Amino acid sequence: GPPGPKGDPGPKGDPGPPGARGQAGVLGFPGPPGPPGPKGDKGDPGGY
Amino acid sequence: GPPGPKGDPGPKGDPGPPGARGQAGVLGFPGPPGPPGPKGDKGDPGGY
Amino acid sequence: GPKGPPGDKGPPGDPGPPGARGEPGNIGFPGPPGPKGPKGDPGDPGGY
Repeated sequence: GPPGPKGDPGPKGDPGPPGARGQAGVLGFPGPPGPPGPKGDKGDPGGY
Repeated sequence: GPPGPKGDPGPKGDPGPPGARGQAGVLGFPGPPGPPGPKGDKGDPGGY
Repeated sequence: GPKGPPGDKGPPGDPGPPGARGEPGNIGFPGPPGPKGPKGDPGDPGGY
């Protein structure tokens, strides 16, 4: 008998794999300066 | 005789490509404050 | 009659899902030392 017709196109492929993780973020800014030190000791008493 | 059956569906397509890279990470938090400065200089001496 | 020939290969899949966001950047360095404390007061003059 006559051959049957050609089949239909194959199915669409599966989705691709998940993407790679993003790069790590940029390093934070340095902290602020510390406080001033304490005030120095009073100078020597004057002589009499 | 009668016709043959329609052919089978074609082979499945290729998988897609990998997804896009994820977003870059958030910036680090700032560092902590620095230490205190040293204690100040002793004062100048008193006079007589 | 004989079964027909198969269909052609299907079309390709979609790109995959996006990657995860990157990790945060490192915490920044500790801040610089604060300034030296104020100099001490001068000594007072001696008594009589």
